Amino acid sequence: MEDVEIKPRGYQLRLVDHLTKSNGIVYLPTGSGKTFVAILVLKRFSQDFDKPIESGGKRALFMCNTVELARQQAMAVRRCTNFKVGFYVGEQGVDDWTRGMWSDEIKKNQVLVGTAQVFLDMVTQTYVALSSLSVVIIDECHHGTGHHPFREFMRLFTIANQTKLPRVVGLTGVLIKGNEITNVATKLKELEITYRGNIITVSDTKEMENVMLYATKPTEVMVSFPHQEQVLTVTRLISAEIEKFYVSLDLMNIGVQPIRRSKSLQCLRDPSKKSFVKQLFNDFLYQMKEYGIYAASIAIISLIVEFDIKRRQAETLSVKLMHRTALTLCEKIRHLLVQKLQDMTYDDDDDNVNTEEVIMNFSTPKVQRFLMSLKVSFADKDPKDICCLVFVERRYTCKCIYGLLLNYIQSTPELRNVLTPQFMVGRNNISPDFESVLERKWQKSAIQQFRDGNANLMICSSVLEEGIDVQACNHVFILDPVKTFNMYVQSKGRARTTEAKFVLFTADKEREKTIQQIYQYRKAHNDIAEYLKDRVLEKTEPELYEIKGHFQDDIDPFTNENGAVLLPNNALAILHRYCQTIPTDAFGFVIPWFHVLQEDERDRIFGVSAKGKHVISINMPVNCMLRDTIYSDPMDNVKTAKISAAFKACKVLYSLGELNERFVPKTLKERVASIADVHFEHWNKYGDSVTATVNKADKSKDRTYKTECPLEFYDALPRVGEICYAYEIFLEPQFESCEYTEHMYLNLQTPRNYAILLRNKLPRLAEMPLFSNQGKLHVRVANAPLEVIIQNSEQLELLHQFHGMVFRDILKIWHPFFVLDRRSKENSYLVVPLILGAGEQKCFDWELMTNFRRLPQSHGSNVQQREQQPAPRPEDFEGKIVTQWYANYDKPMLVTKVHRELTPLSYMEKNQQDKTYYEFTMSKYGNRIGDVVHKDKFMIEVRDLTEQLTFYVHNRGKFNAKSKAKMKVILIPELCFNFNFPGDLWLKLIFLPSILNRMYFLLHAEALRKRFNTYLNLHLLPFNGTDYMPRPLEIDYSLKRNEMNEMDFEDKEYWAKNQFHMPTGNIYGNRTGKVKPLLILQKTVSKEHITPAEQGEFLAAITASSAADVFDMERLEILGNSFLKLSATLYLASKYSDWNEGTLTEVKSKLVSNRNLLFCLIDADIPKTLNTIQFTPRYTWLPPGISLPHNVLALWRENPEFAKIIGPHNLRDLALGDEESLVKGNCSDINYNRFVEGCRANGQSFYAGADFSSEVNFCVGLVTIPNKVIADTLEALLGVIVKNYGLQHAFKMLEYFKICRADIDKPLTQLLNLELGGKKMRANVNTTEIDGFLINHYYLEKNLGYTFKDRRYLLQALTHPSYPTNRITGSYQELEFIGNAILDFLISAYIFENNTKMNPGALTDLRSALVNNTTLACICVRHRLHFFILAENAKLSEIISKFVNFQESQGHRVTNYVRILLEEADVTNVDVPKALGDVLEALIAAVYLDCRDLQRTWEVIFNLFEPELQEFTRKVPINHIRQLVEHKHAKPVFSSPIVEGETVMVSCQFTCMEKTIKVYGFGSNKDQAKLSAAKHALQQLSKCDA
Amino acid sequence: IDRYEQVSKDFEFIKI
Repeated sequence: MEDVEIKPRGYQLRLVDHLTKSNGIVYLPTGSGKTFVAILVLKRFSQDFDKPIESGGKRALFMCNTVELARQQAMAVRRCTNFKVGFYVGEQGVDDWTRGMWSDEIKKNQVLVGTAQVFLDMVTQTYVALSSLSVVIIDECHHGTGHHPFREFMRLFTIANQTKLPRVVGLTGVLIKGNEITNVATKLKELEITYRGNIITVSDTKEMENVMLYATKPTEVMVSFPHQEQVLTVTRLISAEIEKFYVSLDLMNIGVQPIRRSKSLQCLRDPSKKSFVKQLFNDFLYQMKEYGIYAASIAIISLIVEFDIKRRQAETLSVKLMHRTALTLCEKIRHLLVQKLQDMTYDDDDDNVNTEEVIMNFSTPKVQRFLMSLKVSFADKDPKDICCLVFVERRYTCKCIYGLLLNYIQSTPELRNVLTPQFMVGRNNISPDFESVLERKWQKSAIQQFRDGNANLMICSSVLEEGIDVQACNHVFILDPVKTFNMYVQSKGRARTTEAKFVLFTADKEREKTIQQIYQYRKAHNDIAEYLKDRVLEKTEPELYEIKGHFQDDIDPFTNENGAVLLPNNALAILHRYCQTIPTDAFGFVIPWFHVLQEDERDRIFGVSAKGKHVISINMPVNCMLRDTIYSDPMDNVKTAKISAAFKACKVLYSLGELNERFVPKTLKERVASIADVHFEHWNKYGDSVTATVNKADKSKDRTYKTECPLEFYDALPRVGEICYAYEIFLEPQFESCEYTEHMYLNLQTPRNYAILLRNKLPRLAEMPLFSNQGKLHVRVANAPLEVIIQNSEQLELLHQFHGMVFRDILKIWHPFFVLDRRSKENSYLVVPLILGAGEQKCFDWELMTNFRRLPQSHGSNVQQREQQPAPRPEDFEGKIVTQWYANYDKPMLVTKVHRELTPLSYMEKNQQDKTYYEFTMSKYGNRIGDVVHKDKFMIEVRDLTEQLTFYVHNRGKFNAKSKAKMKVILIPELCFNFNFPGDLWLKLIFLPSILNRMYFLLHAEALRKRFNTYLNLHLLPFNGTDYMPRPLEIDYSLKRNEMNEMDFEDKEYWAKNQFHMPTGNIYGNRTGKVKPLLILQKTVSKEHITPAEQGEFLAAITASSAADVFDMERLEILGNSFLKLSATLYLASKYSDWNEGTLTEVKSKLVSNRNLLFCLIDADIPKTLNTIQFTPRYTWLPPGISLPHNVLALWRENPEFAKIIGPHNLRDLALGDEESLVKGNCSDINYNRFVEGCRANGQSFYAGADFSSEVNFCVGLVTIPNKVIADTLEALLGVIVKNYGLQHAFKMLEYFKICRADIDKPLTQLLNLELGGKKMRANVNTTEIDGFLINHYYLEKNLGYTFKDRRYLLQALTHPSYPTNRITGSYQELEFIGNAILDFLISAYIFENNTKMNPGALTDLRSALVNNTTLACICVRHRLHFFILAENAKLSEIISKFVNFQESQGHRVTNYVRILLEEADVTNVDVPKALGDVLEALIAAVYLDCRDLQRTWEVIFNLFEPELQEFTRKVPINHIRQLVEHKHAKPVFSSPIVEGETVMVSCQFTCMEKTIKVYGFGSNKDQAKLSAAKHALQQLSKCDA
Repeated sequence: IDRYEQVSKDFEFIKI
C-alpha cells in the first residue's frame, strides 16, 4: 500500500531551482545538461523583456570566451526559447557605433550573446545600465582569474548600485584549468569571491558519477618501461632527403609573383601556395617521431591528395614541374614506408608466430609492453567479463593504433575469441570505414555497439574522456603522456569499477620527472574532494526529508464520518499516488512542489504567531482540480512543516471528493459509478449496465426486431360500399427511343396503367428512379387520388383474385404455403388496372379482370387441331402475350409486331436466306407438332422478357451481337399459344415489385420526416407542411456499385524576424485569401438559409448498405458521428468542468459507444422500420395480398419453443390447393396435422439444431440486424438534421434521443454552443503578468492568424502541466478536450459538404488522416508555435527538439515517408510527443472561446489546414489496406488478427528480411499491431539502407 | 632502428 517515489525530481531541475533562489556557481563534469540548465535559468528570469528600458525593461547577457561557444549558445537559445537573440562578437563592426543605436538594438533584442571585449566596451564607455539587466550567465567561468576580462566584468559590479545588480551564474565543467594545481583552497576561495556565489555540484549516487568519482579507487601502478632517445636510420635518411630537396628548393627560378608578408611583420616569408609544402613536410616530420610509419604513410597519402587538389588549382608550368618533383619525393617516401611495412612483418618462415613477433618488434617499447601485458592478461580469460579501452592524445593516433591492433588481433587467433578492436575520432574526419562517414553517426553506432556488449576495446583521443556514461571498464589504457589534471581525473573516473586495475605508461627516464607530478595530481584530487564535501549540495538541501522522522506527537491524524484514520505519515505517499491517477503524457508523473517560505514573507502572511517557525507551501500541479497553493501551519522544523502541509492538502482533496471514504484516489470505474444513474439510465431495462464487466466475446452482435408496415398500408384493404382511393403509377422512360428499346419505350407511355387501391389517403411521394435492362426509368405516383366506390362484394372478390393472379402467374412469386390475405392487416393494399373511362377520368377496367381470374394453362396443339380449328384472326395477336409451347412451355412471349406480308413459305430474313420458315421449322422440329397447316398466313415478330425483378442496378448486360440476335425472333402464329393479355400492361406489371418495395420505405421516410419536423417546431414553415413538394431521389454515383559566418549573417535578418518567421518562400503545391463559409455554419446563425428536409435524404438514412440500393446510408453517418462527438464533448465540458481530462474523455467515449446508441435507439421505436435486407422477391418477399395460412401463423405466434424448429422443407410439406389458397384461407385439418407431425421429425433427423430462422424470418415479420447498423442509423439521422437545419436546431434533437439529459432548471441544451471554459471570474487579475508569461505573443498571434481580445486563454492553452510558475490558469488539456471536437466537426462538415466525388467510406479515412495526432504535430511545428509552450521536463525537451529537427529536415513536407510509419512510436522509444500535437487543439479551442464566432474559428482552421486539405484530398493516405498491399511487392505473408479480449486486443504475425525471418507483433488496438509491423518493416529497410 | 629493446616475462608493475 506504500508505493515508493524515491525523489524522482531531476538534478537539473533541482539545480535550476537553486539558481533562481540565489546566486551561485554550478560545476558539472558531464558535458551534457549545462545547456539545458542555462536555458531554464534564462527562462526563469525572462519576464519583463517586452517592457522598454526607460519604463523598467531588462535584458539578459551571455558570455563565452570563444566565438564558436557563443554561436552554439545562440543556436541553442533560438531552438529552445521564444526570445529575440543577439550575437555580438569581436570586431563585427560593433565598436564603431553610437549610443542611440545601442539603445535601439537593446529595444530590438532581448537576450544578447557576446564575448568579453564587446561587453567591456559596452559597459565602460557606452554604459548600459547594469541595473537594467535581468540575468548575466557565463560559460567556462574558470577561465576568469587575475587580469582575465571576466574578473574585470565582475569587478565592475562593485561600482554600480549594489541594490539593483543582476543575477550572475557561472557554468563550468572543470574547476581548475588542469595544467598545474597548487594551493587549491586559495584558488577556490578566489573563485568564490570573483563571482558573488558558491560552487554547487550534484552528489547523486544513481546516474551521475560524482560520488563514485571520490568514493572509489583502483590499484595504481606504472609499467615503468625503459626508453631512450628515439633514433632511426630511416628517419635520418628522410632528414637527408629533405635537406637535399631544400638545398635545391632555393632556386625555383619561377616567374614573378606578389610578395607575401607576415601579419606580425617580423620577416619576409614565402606565400601560402609555396609554403604549404614546407608546412606539410614539417607536420610529417613531427608525426614520424610521435605516430610511427603507418600513420606516416596515411598522412603522406592525404598530403598527396591535397597536393593533387592544389596542382589542379595551380596553372603555372614551372610551378607544376616543381610540384611534380615534390610529388615524386612524397611518392618515394610513401613507397619506402610501404616497402618497410610489407617486408619486415613477414621476414621469417613460421608465419603463425612471426606475424606476432614482428608486431612485438614493430611497436615502440611502450607499445611492446602494452601488447605483451594484454597478451598475458587475456591468455585464458573468458570474454564474458572483460572490457578495456585505449586513451591517446591525437585523432590520427586512434586510426594508427587501430591498424596496429587489427594486425595484432588477426595475428593471434586466441585473443580473437576474447578481443575486438575499434577506433574513434572527432574533428578533422578521415575515412574510418565503409559506413557512417559522418562523425556523429559513427560515434552513435560506436556507443550503441559498445554498450550492447558486442565489442570490448576501442581507441579514442580523449573523445570518451569528456564524461560519457559508457560501461565502466575494468582496466584503462593510456598510451600518450598524461600531463594534464582534468583528463587524468576523468580517465581515473573511467576506472570506477571496484577492485579494478590501472596502469601508467611512463619511461624510466621520464619516471623521476613524473612521480612528483602524479603526487601533486593525486593530492589535489583529494583536496578538491574534501573542499566540495562540505559545500551545501543537493543532498544537504531539504529535498532529502523522505526519511519521515518520528514526530507524530505534535501532529494529529484525521477521521471522517466513515471512521477511516488518515495518518499524516502516509500523506506524501497518498498525494503521490493521487498524482499518479491524473492523466499524463507518459513523461513521468508530476510531483507537487514544496517551496520553502522566507522569514519576511512568513511574517507578511502570518506575523508574530509564526516567529521562530518554518512554513512550506505546496504547488499542486495545474492538472489536478486544486489550483491554489496551500500553506502549512507553523511549527519548529522543516520536516514537520512538510508533513503538516501534505496532511492539510490531503484533507482538502478529500473534502472536495477526489478521494473516496478509504482515503485512496478514485479510479475511472469508481467515477463512472456516479454517472450511471444520470446519463446511462436507459441501459437498465435491457439487462445491461455501464459497468461493462465483460466485453468482446460475450457480446452478441445480432438482434431480431418485428418489422412494421407504414400506417398508410396497415388496414388499407378497400371495403364494399365505401370510398376508395386509386393512385395511378406513371413510368417515364429516360432512355432514347432506339429500335432496340422501341418495344420497351413505346409500351411504357400507353394510357393503360395500374393503380394502388387504398382505404387510406397517401401523401406526396418523390420521383422513383428505376433501372431496367434497356435504361433508366423514372416513376412517379399520381398526387391526386382517383376516388372510386366499390359497388358490390363480387367486384371486390374479382379485384383480389386479379391481384393474386398477377403475382401467381405473371410474376410467379408463389410458394405452396401462400394464401390470399383476405383479412385486413398489414400490407393490405391492392394493385388495380386502369382504363380510359368516360371523358378524361379513368375508370376500373372490369373487362380484363373479369376474363383473367387465372391465366389459362399453356396448352399445346396436335396437328389434328389446326386442320380442324379455324385460324385466328391477325388482329387478335397485336400487342398480346403468346407462348412457344413446343419449345418452352412456361416462357411468356411478348408480341411487338404483326407481319401480314410474310408467309411460312418465305425465306430467312438474313444470314440463312437459303432457308424458308417451313423447312427451318421442320428441320429443327417436326416431332410432337406434325407439319404446319396454314402455309400462307401471317407471321409475328416477338421480343423476349427479362426475368429480373430487382431493378436497382445501374450496370447493364446488353450486347451488340445480342442486339441483332434478338430482333430476329419470328414465330408462326398458330404454333404458339396466346393468353390474349395486353402486352403493355404485362410489361408495366413486371416492374411492380421494385416499385412497391421502394415505396414501402418511402412512406416510412415521409412519416419520420413529419415527426422530426413536428418536434423541431418547423412544420408551420412554408417550406414544410402541406405545401411541401418532395424532390426526386438522388443517385449516389460515388458508390462503387453504381568559418561559416556567411550563413549566420544571412540568418541575422531572420533573427530580427526571429524563429517565428514563417518562410512562405515556396508553396506546398510545389512538391511535384477569402475563405468560403460553411453552409451549415451560414444557416446556423441566420434562418434565411433553412433548407426543407427532403424525404429522399431520410430514405437514404434508413436504407443500410446491406441492401443493393443505389444510395447508401454511410455518407450521412460520418457527419452524424462528428456532430454527436462535438455535442457530447461540449455538453460534458459545460456540465462538468472541474474534472480532469481523462475521465471526461472516458465518459465521452462511453456516451458515443455503439451500445449506448443502440440502446437509446431501441426505445425510440425507429429500427423496426429499417431497410437492411437485399430485396430478393422470389424467395424472401411477402406480397401484400399474399400471406401464410391463419391457423399456421396462430400456432407460430404461440409456441416459441416450437416456432424455433419450423423449417422450409416443412413449409413445402404443406400442400395447398386452389380452394384452400383462395376461398377458405386457413389450411385444411388433414394438412395441418401432416405438417405438425412432419415438422417434429426434424429432431429425429440431421436437420435438428439448424438455423431455420435465417431462412424463414420473412414469413413471420422478423429480421436480424447487426448492432453496428442501429448506431449508424442514429448517426445518419443526426447528420441529415444537421445538414438541413444547422447546429442551432440540431443541438436540441439529442434531447429527443435522450442522449443528453435535459436540464430542468434552464433550457441550456440549446445555448450550449456558447458555454464558457470553466473558472473565469477568479482569474480577473492584472494582465501585466499574463503578458509577462506571454513573451512575444504578437508573433504567435500573427502566425496563428488571430489576435486575442483576452490573452488569458492563450496562456492557458500554452501551459504544460510540468510548469510551476503559472498559477492563474489551468493546464492545456482542458482546452484540448474541447478543441478536439471543434476541429473534428469543422473538418468533417467541410469535407462532407465540399467533397462529393469521393467514395463514402474513404471520407472516413480522410477524416482520420486530417485529425491524426502526427498531422497535428506537423502543423504545429511547421508554423513554429512550439517555442511558446511553457514546460519544465528534460526528456520531453530533447524529444521535442529531435522531432523538430526531423520535421525541418524535410521542409515540413507531409508527403508520406517515415513519420507516418513512426505513428506507432506515439504515446523502440517514442519519437513524437502528444503534447506537441495537443497544444494546437488547445489553441484552436482558445481561438473559438475568445470570439465565440464559429465562422472566424473556421477561418483560422482553414488557413492552418489549407495545404494538407489540398494534398490529402488529391491522394488520401490510408493505413489498413496500405499495410496490406504495400508489403506484397516482395512480402505477401500475413496472418489473421488474434482477438485477446484483455489489455491488449489483437496480435499479428508477419515475416522480416523479405521472407526468411519471421517476426510477430502485438497490439492494444486494431491498428497498433499494423503500425508495429510497419516499424519493423522500416527497420528492415534501414538494414537494407545500411 | 625499429628493433627497440626486447623484453620478456621478467617484467614488473611496480607501485607508484
